[PDB]
Amino acid sequence: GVHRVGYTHPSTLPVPCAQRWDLRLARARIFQEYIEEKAPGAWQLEDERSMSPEFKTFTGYPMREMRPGYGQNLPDFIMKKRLPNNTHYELFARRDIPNEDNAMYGKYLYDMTVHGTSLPSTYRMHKDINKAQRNDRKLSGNRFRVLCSSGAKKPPSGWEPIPDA
Amino acid sequence: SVTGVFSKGRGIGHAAVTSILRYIPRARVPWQPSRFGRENLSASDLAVLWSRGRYRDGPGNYNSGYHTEKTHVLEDNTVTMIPKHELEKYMPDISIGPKALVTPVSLMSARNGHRVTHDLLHSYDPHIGRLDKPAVVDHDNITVEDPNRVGLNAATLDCRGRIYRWLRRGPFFQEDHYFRRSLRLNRDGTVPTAAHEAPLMRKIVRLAQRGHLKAACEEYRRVTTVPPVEVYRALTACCIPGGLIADAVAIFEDGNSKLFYVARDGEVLHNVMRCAIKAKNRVRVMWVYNVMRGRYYENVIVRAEIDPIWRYRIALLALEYFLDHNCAEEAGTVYSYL
Amino acid sequence: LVNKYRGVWIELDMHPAFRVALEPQLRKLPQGRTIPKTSVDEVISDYINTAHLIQDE
Amino acid sequence: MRHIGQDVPKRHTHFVLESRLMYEKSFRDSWLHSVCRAVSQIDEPLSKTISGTRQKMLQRKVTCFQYNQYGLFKVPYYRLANVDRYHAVQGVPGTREWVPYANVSYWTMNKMVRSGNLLVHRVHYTGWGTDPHLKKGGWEHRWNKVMQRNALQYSRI
Amino acid sequence: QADRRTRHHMMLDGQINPREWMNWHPKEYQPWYFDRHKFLYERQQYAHFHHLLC
Amino acid sequence: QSTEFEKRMYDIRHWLHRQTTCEFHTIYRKNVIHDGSVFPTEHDPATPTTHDHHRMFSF
Amino acid sequence: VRPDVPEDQYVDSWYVCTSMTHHLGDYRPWSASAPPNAYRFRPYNEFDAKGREYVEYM
Amino acid sequence: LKMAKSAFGFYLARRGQRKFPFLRRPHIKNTHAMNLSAPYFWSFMTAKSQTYFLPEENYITGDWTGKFFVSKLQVYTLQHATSGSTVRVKSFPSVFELSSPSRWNIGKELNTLTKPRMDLIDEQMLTKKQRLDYVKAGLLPK
Amino acid sequence: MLSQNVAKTTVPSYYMIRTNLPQRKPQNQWEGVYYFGGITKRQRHLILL
Amino acid sequence: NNLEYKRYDWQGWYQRMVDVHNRNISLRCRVSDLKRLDPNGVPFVDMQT
RNA sequence: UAUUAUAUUUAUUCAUAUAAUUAAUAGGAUAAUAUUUGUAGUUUUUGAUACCAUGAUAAGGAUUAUAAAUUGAAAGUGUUAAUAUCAUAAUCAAAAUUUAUUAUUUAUAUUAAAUAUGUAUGUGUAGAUAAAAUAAGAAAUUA
Repeated sequence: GVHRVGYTHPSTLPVPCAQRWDLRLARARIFQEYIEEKAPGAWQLEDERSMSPEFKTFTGYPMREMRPGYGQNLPDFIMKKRLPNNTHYELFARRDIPNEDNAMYGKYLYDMTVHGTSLPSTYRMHKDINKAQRNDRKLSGNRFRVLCSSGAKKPPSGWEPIPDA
Repeated sequence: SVTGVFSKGRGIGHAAVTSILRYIPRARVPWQPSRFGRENLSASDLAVLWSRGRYRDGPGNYNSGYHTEKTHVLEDNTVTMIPKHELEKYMPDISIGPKALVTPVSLMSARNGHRVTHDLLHSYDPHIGRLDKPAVVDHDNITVEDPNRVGLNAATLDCRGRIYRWLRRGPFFQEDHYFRRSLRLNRDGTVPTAAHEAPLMRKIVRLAQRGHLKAACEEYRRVTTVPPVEVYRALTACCIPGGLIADAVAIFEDGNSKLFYVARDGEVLHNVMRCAIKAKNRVRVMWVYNVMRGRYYENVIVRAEIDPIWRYRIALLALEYFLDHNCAEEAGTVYSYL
Repeated sequence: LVNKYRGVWIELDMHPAFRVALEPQLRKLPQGRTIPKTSVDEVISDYINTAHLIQDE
Repeated sequence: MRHIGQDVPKRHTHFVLESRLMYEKSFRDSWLHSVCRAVSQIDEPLSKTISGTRQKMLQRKVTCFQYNQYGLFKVPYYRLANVDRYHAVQGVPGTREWVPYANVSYWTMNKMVRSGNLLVHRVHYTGWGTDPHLKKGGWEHRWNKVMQRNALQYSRI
Repeated sequence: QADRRTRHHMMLDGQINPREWMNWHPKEYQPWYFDRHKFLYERQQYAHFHHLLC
Repeated sequence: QSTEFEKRMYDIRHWLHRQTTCEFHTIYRKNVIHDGSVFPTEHDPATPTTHDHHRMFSF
Repeated sequence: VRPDVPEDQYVDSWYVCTSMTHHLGDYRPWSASAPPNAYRFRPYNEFDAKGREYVEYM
Repeated sequence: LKMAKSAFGFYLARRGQRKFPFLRRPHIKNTHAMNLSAPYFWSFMTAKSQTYFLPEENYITGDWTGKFFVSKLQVYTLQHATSGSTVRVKSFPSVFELSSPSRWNIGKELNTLTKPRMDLIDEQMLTKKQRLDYVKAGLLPK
Repeated sequence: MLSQNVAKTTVPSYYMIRTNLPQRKPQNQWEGVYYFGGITKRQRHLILL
Repeated sequence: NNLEYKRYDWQGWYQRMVDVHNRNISLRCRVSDLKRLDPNGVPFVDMQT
């Protein structure tokens, strides 16, 4: 029924006793519990599928809030929300790069340590071997695309390239 | 003959060096010896390579906001840039300024090590945003144009090696390298005591001297640079009456070996010894006499030794505690050093 | 090394009678990891005034 | 760039680093954004220390700050790209083409099981599986059991 | 512009082309240091005598 | 609790087998002191901490 | 299709639609997985899988 | 897909009439925006709690040189009618300027105002096949 | 110059693109991680002095 | 960890992720072992307490 | 011939992609000392691209069976390992239906959380079409 939440002091009764809302206040003080005051009394729903063992999925803990007006938009949600700092999103981030060796070290450093030189990719050395051979049997199909052209359009003081045949 | 994207570049070392350097060759990369990276770009071309290379928060994009071009052709339809002055009539400008991207140093751990909020991640180590000069993270002019090219760009030339370095970054990366890239002992042999920490250090020493321990500790929670030794003197001094051996030992250890051994001073050790007395701790008296004895590393390398008169005062306090506490064996040990 | 002194360590080898007797003097001179901003004249003037009465070479 | 000296076969495989640094910026702005949303939205008085007029001016200032937080990552985590590291295939999370635990798509992951690149155990195609949870209550049940252990079991202090 | 000393070449003039990176054993790519200042018998050309050195 | 045995236990973290790892759960008895000055068991105050002192961000 | 022998001796192979034994073909018969003369190779010849647990609950 | 409307049609398959999880879509094709929902006007395709702060195509967060067009995510307000300025939405094909301002627009986003799927279709983009197809479904006569 | 710096990579070939062989050594499991505990010649001379 | 995240660039931050995931510290106490006497001579916690 | 049954049931209104620069290593406290605090030689090449650029794993029932047994196959369906020589097209929110290869909620109560489909009342209603003998319950015309 529409009942006014009343709470009489431990002084009015002709026997004092610690009253339960004051105990609620002491507990929301000790463990920093937000007391949501718009909490209506008619909505003490429990998740039967999770709280009631007459379903295949009895969990015992209310695995969710039976509350349709829910979303991350709410501050009461944002309060009790685990943040993605140090979560699987980070682990995936810091180990899921297309090449895995580039997550254990730097490729040039590993190369200059175990070999001497810093080696290309398998794909690059494919391109370079094909260059080595398709410019062995034939020529005049290439192009000259560079990052910087100033040194090609402008060779050094010497370096007069050879005309082939 | 050649279709090339970059016309011209720039040398990293200058001719007061190169003209003597060139006479030995460089053992270059076998498969592509000439390496026209990002450092060699011009200023303007690299401003292009820095403007672009982000999704909507690199100004290279026509509708990114900090974009330079006024015209953009959308499939043979021209759109022109509505400037800020036309725009503010319906998008009222709120621009706090360059201080609104730099979080306080007390929110680094909450923001996962960072202080900036830029699109471009700001590593605090040198070797990551290093363009030609090592990238210094100046938190006072962090723009969206980003002139200093210190940002950990997303889609720039030579970005892959640095993105890999960023993902292989350490556990404590921003904090450790940000600490050490600043705040180092000056060749005068002195500890880095600064200007902006002096008033906060006054707050701490006054509160702790008054005995407001947790108040001084909440303020110490704001010690960004190093405190002078007296701040630890007071923050340990406050503990004496209540016998807070635990809080006191932790106040000692925070400068001891963590902050260039500021806390290794005879009077701070004396305060912490007093706390060991009032907490009745035979093992903490000996721990404090142990830090007093020191070892070679502190006593010589970091040169945080204690004046012999203070050594003696602390030793007499140890003996006065112990032979008053009947701890004959350990008192005899300290007198052995005497 | 992060914490090395980065400078020549002028060891103060005074006796525990004079390190107390000359205290206001050396309090304005460079002690361990401490260099007060005092003036070289002040320190040299004290050294010329006082040090004669000091009976220890 | 401009296809000169490409070291990888998939030019789109730069998007995986792009995404992982998207994730980094999300972790970096996450706490700030969540506290900003909380304080800007809070209607019932914050505390006995900040209330009312101060609440309105403070709320609006922190909203101004959440707006001035340039570089902020407020795109929801279900809305970021989700691509396979290996062959740059994208997979829509929530549907069969997304292996969750290996962060791969139906395609590359199918390749990696029909060749020996992952260690999985083939189980029957029509049934439910070996996990008694996944047999018991479908998929929301294993969701419940996972959250129950990662969060709900701690009697949080 | 481009020449038989720039273009990628497996074979150059009847024998192998040394200039192209891709015609070499990787053991030549290893890091090594100069010997010519050491004693003549301690150099890389007297490799088979390094075990006998006094 | 024998820290020496625990030392002998921790370095199974290395001689463990192939593709096999170890999480160590330790549940060890401790002593936490309750103490008078600092954590007082005093009476309730005069002014009562109502629900306002525990609202959102009041924590 | 594989020896009649306590199934915990087999392991389901990976990648191979077969089943191999963790000890490489070395076998121990059903009667090694039971007490001596165990009735139906029961753990204790008293009751079956649900008889044991419930005698125990009572 | 089949006819690459974008460069991502070059990159993404179709998967037939693939059934999707409720509200999980890699392409947010808000094909329902201009939906008059009479008693639900400040609710349908709008922000949820009436007392919300504005979205963020509504404040110049930094020192911009300017922009070419606003999003539909910036609400329509008094400054969008009275200031009579240029507010552009990237709609098909290039942009759509809200140059005939009115007051009923005030309060909502411009999504309820920028038509996503047009009733007029240009056969100038359709194929020799798509045109017969739109005749088939009843869009263009023939 | 040094002997043990022998080729651990092969002649850059097509057996990299055509075969499943591993272009990098498989990580060991019973190997520690390489740390530095060690005093130099000068450093030992210092302690002995 | 001792398989793969034992040793390289990722060893550090994986050790971080691990020990943070495990950072929980459960404290169990026996209320019967709160049923003791305060050295004041008062039982530390009685039935009402 | 025997070692053994389909003529029944439930079905059909079907749609979603976007705003160019992928070329490298660089260790920081409780460690007996590197400012290496802040490690500066530009510009000789070109394929996985908007473009030819080999390979390699699906969907599809019609006669190896009854007991301690499963009613899902190799013929390869977009992304993958050697052919080069037109052009940067790649998700960080808000998005443009022509795409055969799709099971929609049906008249007591109808918009509260990242926003979430305003159209098609009509005799269950042309033509041709879908599925299934498996915890449901089916029974008789072999090549």
